[PDB]
Amino acid sequence: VIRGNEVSQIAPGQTGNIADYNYKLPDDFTGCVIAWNSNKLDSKPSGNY
Amino acid sequence: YAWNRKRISNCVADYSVIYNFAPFFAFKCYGVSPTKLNDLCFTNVYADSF
Amino acid sequence: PTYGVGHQPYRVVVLSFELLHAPATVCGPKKSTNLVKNKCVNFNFNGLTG
Amino acid sequence: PTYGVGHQPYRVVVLSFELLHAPATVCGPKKSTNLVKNKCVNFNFNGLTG
Ligand SMILES: *[C@@H]1O[C@H](CO)[C@@H](O)[C@H](O)[C@H]1NC(C)=O
Repeated sequence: VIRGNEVSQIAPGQTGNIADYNYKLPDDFTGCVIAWNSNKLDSKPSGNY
Repeated sequence: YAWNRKRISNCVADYSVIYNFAPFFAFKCYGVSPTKLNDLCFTNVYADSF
Repeated sequence: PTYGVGHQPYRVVVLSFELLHAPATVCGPKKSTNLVKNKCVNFNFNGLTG
Repeated sequence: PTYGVGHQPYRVVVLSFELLHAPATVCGPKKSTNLVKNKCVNFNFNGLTG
């Protein structure tokens, strides 16, 4: 589960924060990426920590 | 019709902090890539707001 | 929940497939046909046509 | 209404256009001009320039 800013970073040949230190895809990647909003479950008024 | 231009010069530009300032999806760049804005470096920046 | 649309949580699942010379352990829903030889046919051997 | 963003209803209108193989009936808003002959001009006959 990421923030909606870094959905573009889950792609081959990318740099940033998630692609550099968290989750890096190979350059010869063959597969699919599926991302969907989860505001109903992963969001809390006090703040999901 | 009265869009504002802001003139940016003589500073160090960090483009990874722009993501923390507005909740946008796409950093839609044309001549460059948004992930390479820190390695290469420019001359002048102009910011138009409307 | 009060954040903008670019700060909402997003659930991500990445499905990566091995495309190798190994025998196909997991693959998809196709019905198999009886094998005939010495006859000009169209074959589909583990997903590749000819 | 409690479904997710992928399970919302969507209204779809598909405009199917068929091109200039017949005398034209659907036209955009443009003004015609008097026809002049035996001169080098920039014509526009039913959407094709030259
Ligand atoms: C913009 O400035 C105001 C006050 O100067 C501050 O409260 C607000 O958090 C700033 N916006 C962002 C996105 O930080």
